Amino acid sequence: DVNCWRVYSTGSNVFQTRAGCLIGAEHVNNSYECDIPIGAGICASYQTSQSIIAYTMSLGAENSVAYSNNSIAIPTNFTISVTTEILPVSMTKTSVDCTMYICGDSTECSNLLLQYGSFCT
Amino acid sequence: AIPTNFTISVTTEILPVSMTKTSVDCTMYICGDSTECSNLLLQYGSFCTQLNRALTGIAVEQDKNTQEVFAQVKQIYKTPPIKDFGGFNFSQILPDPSKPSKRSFIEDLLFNKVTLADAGFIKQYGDCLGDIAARDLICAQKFNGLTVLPPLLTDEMIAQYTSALLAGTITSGWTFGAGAALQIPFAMQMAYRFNGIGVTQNVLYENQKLIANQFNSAIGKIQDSLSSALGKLQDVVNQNAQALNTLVKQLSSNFGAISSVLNDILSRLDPPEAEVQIDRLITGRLQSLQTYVTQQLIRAAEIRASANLAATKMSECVLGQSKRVDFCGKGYHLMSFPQSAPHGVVFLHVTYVPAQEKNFTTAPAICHDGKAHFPREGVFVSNGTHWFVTQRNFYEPQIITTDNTFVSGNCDVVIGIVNNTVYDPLQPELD
Amino acid sequence: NTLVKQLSSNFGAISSVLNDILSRLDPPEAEVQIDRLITGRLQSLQTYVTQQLIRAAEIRASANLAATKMSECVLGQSKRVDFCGKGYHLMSFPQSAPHGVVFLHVTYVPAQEKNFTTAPAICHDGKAHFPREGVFVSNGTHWFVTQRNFYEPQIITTDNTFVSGNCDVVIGIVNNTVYDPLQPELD
Ligand SMILES: *[C@@H]1O[C@H](CO)[C@@H](O[C@@H]2O[C@H](CO)[C@@H](O)[C@H](O)[C@H]2NC(C)=O)[C@H](O)[C@H]1NC(C)=O
Ligand SMILES: *[C@@H]1O[C@H](CO)[C@@H](O[C@@H]2O[C@H](CO)[C@@H](O)[C@H](O)[C@H]2NC(C)=O)[C@H](O)[C@H]1NC(C)=O
Ligand SMILES: *[C@@H]1O[C@H](CO)[C@@H](O[C@@H]2O[C@H](CO)[C@@H](O)[C@H](O)[C@H]2NC(C)=O)[C@H](O)[C@H]1NC(C)=O
Ligand SMILES: *[C@@H]1O[C@H](CO)[C@@H](O[C@@H]2O[C@H](CO)[C@@H](O)[C@H](O)[C@H]2NC(C)=O)[C@H](O)[C@H]1NC(C)=O
Ligand SMILES: *[C@@H]1O[C@H](CO)[C@@H](O[C@@H]2O[C@H](CO)[C@@H](O)[C@H](O)[C@H]2NC(C)=O)[C@H](O)[C@H]1NC(C)=O
Ligand SMILES: *[C@@H]1O[C@H](CO)[C@@H](O[C@@H]2O[C@H](CO)[C@@H](O)[C@H](O)[C@H]2NC(C)=O)[C@H](O)[C@H]1NC(C)=O
Ligand SMILES: *[C@@H]1O[C@H](CO)[C@@H](O[C@@H]2O[C@H](CO)[C@@H](O)[C@H](O)[C@H]2NC(C)=O)[C@H](O)[C@H]1NC(C)=O
Ligand SMILES: *[C@@H]1O[C@H](CO)[C@@H](O[C@@H]2O[C@H](CO)[C@@H](O)[C@H](O)[C@H]2NC(C)=O)[C@H](O)[C@H]1NC(C)=O
Ligand SMILES: *[C@@H]1O[C@H](CO)[C@@H](O)[C@H](O)[C@H]1NC(C)=O
Ligand SMILES: *[C@@H]1O[C@H](CO)[C@@H](O)[C@H](O)[C@H]1NC(C)=O
Ligand SMILES: *[C@@H]1O[C@H](CO)[C@@H](O)[C@H](O)[C@H]1NC(C)=O
Ligand SMILES: *[C@@H]1O[C@H](CO)[C@@H](O)[C@H](O)[C@H]1NC(C)=O
Ligand SMILES: *[C@@H]1O[C@H](CO)[C@@H](O)[C@H](O)[C@H]1NC(C)=O
Repeated sequence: DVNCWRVYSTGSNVFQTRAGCLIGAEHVNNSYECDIPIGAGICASYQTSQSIIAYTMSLGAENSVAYSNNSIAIPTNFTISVTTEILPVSMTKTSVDCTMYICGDSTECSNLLLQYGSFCT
Repeated sequence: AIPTNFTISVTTEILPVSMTKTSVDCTMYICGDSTECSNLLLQYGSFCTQLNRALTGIAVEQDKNTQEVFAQVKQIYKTPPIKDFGGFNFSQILPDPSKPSKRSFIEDLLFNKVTLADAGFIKQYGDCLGDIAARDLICAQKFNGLTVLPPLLTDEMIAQYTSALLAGTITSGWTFGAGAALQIPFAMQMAYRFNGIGVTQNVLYENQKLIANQFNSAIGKIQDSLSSALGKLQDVVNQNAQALNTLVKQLSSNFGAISSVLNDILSRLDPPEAEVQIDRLITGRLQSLQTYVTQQLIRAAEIRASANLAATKMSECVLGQSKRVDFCGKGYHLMSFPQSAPHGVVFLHVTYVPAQEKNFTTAPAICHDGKAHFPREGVFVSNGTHWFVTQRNFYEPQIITTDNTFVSGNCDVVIGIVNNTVYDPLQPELD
Repeated sequence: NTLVKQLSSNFGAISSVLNDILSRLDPPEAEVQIDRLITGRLQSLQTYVTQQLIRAAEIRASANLAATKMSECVLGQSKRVDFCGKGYHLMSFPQSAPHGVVFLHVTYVPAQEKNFTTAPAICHDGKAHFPREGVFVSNGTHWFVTQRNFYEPQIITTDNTFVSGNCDVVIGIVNNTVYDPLQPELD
């Protein structure tokens, strides 16, 4: 919530993003894949002397299709590819002894807790 | 009953994909700027850490949802300069290269129908000092530790992703979803898709102008119905806003204490007697934060199911042609186009609808010479006096020949067989 | 482990240890402190159980998805796009993992593409010929019909196309000959 001062220290490398004022990072004109998300399209990384750099994330490579009204492209060879997919199916089963947790081995606490048995059930 | 004409229909489907990301400063909400309350609250630090862990899980999940729906392909295709698509006009859904935001006309219309609670994420301290505070609801939220975090992808990046998806589908059909995009003329792709609902290619090639005109008119109807709808996307905004404002309002509860104001208690009472009242207030305000976080978790689970559905629709309706009924609109699915909406996605489903039906008498088989003839891929019909074979979804009568049927058995077993002649188109040539 | 750590909270009592309270205080004065501790620890257990319920719902959705994948990718061949990997799905093999499953999806990927000129139909004798299940392509000088996903050129014959109408309506029709593989045999 600062437009670059309500900051702890000014230092240098003060850079303004729509996510806020960023202090302590050098801004570069490249566009890499996102390492650490900052927000509003801005990402950060630790690069090469080593320093924190802040950039605008790239979405991917740009290639234009050669479209015409009488032109087709047919594959001539194929590839057989094997890929993996991971899925969770189950989690740990747990049980709680309510009196053991709340009172330990205190008899008086158990006599007091007898008023809340419905909640443990 | 066989249809004789068709209809090309475009319908819309709206899906929520993400919700607002929020963070809480626990001490700011519970104690304000009271040092004594903070020293008392140091006994409950684990609960504030636990609440923030749950909220950060929700916040990263929102970006994962948006990535899974919109960022499937990593090639940013560009639409060709020459717009020769056989008479189909996609200008209304392709990006306008003159507006600041490179958004299509329909996306611009959609974005003006959902009103966000706050535009922008930089509200400075000097901007609301004095009167403006406690009147404006956002500043009232921010003076009590309740902040809204911005999403990772901007609107412009999502518009870029949708334009890449559109260019891929209209220049390469469905090939770009399985590997490299292979270009093909748009009418030949349309003929392929007609093959996929059981209609021969010649129907498309003969009726191409009518089909293109029907598509263009339907797109115009979509446009004219939007400039006149998005309740599923407005209620998400409303729910988040209402929850944050309810948290701000719950700060006036006593919870069984003398007052709900800490400064009033701290004057007029000494520490040993002020501690019990402060303790009541602390317990109440921790309970309020806990309730907020629980309901945020349940809502995030619902949004996550919706975003999984949106990703499945993007894969199966936009990157291919789906044969499962009613998944991609009403009618036989032809193709779909995505458009980005604030916190969501809109799908334009183009489907095929059978239009004008006529009545015919029909028969399972034909008995020619003690043989039973069955259609290869059609149905036997009669106009009253004569017998033809046609295709099920469009009426195109033809003469029954041997290159048109197949024989199996005699005529003594099939229940409703009829007597007719089969041409056999070789006898004239042999003579 | 968070449940174990939350046992050191006072919840507004003199101490978080029951034995410390029970010595130094008589039952009527120890009861109010014990009551504070009891309320706090019941709240902790309640929070744990609620978050366990929400997590179990998410795992249940994941397991339903895994069962659907097992049915449609391993016990059959799926035609829905991207459900069983990237590419045209051929088959899948399951492997068990601790608390989960791993799927090995074998798919088919088109590899090396070549450019051709194409046409919707062929005009032979005032008739329009369309491919039965292929596409018409040209290497530049000659015209063949092939299949869409693999390049295997063939001569256009009548047992290979089908006729519909004349040549006056189709937008991009071209002129070529259709073999008709019966005339040589009749002669
Ligand atoms: C930070 O403040 C600067 C200075 O006021 C803002 O820059 C202005 O933004 C408005 C918004 O459209 C423009 O009309 C002005 O021309 C800009 N002026 C200058 C000198 O740049 C800026 O918008 C603020 N930062 C953020 C992220 O909102
Ligand atoms: C089709 O692709 C395969 C590989 O995917 C080609 O086989 C390779 O051919 C090169 C030389 O041509 C060899 O050095 C490799 O060892 C071969 N690989 C394998 C796995 O055998 C094949 O030649 C291609 N066919 C055509 C017609 O292009
Ligand atoms: C099939 O349906 C289309 C409309 O869905 C018909 O085209 C219309 O024909 C009427 C007169 O016959 C014209 O007034 C309309 O302007 C036409 N609409 C369009 C979009 O061109 C077509 O005639 C029908 N064909 C048959 C054989 O019934
Ligand atoms: C495709 O559709 C667009 C929009 O429907 C057409 O552009 C309009 O054309 C009319 C004239 O018929 C003009 O009065 C409008 O102002 C145009 N609108 C825009 C936004 O340009 C366009 O002519 C259609 N055909 C082609 C080939 O683009
Ligand atoms: C059913 O279809 C038959 C075959 O097309 C129709 O007979 C044709 O009628 C037209 C119009 O009189 C003639 O020009 C053709 O020569 C006829 N063909 C034959 C083979 O006779 C017949 O009219 C139709 N019957 C009904 C009741 O509509
Ligand atoms: C279809 O044709 C067959 C024979 O071509 C007919 O079967 C004969 O019908 C006559 C008179 O109905 C009987 O006397 C014969 O005994 C039948 N069986 C033979 C000749 O094997 C059959 O009835 C015809 N179906 C009709 C007219 O609906
Ligand atoms: C297109 O294909 C035709 C038909 O295969 C090619 O013509 C053949 O060329 C080979 C090599 O010279 C000859 O052995 C055949 O006898 C030719 N067949 C005919 C029917 O002429 C032609 O070379 C190809 N054109 C291009 C530009 O690649
Ligand atoms: C395909 O063949 C048809 C006839 O076989 C051509 O149509 C004739 O073309 C000539 C010269 O272009 C005209 O003078 C005739 O009037 C056309 N119509 C007839 C004879 O009915 C057609 O042009 C050919 N297509 C080509 C060469 O691309
Ligand atoms: C980045 O680009 C801007 C404008 O294009 C330029 O003024 C600036 O110097 C560039 N920075 C670097 C490090 O090249
Ligand atoms: C088909 O015949 C039935 C029988 O009366 C009639 O009710 C129906 O309207 C007919 N359908 C058409 C399209 O003529
Ligand atoms: C249809 O019903 C009629 C009686 O209404 C009967 O004579 C005829 O055999 C039936 N046809 C079939 C195929 O069952
Ligand atoms: C097909 O032709 C276009 C037109 O220039 C070209 O850019 C593209 O590389 C060609 N594809 C192949 C596989 O040669
Ligand atoms: C393809 O475009 C050319 C002009 O570039 C045009 O002459 C030709 O008729 C078009 N073909 C079809 C099938 O529309």
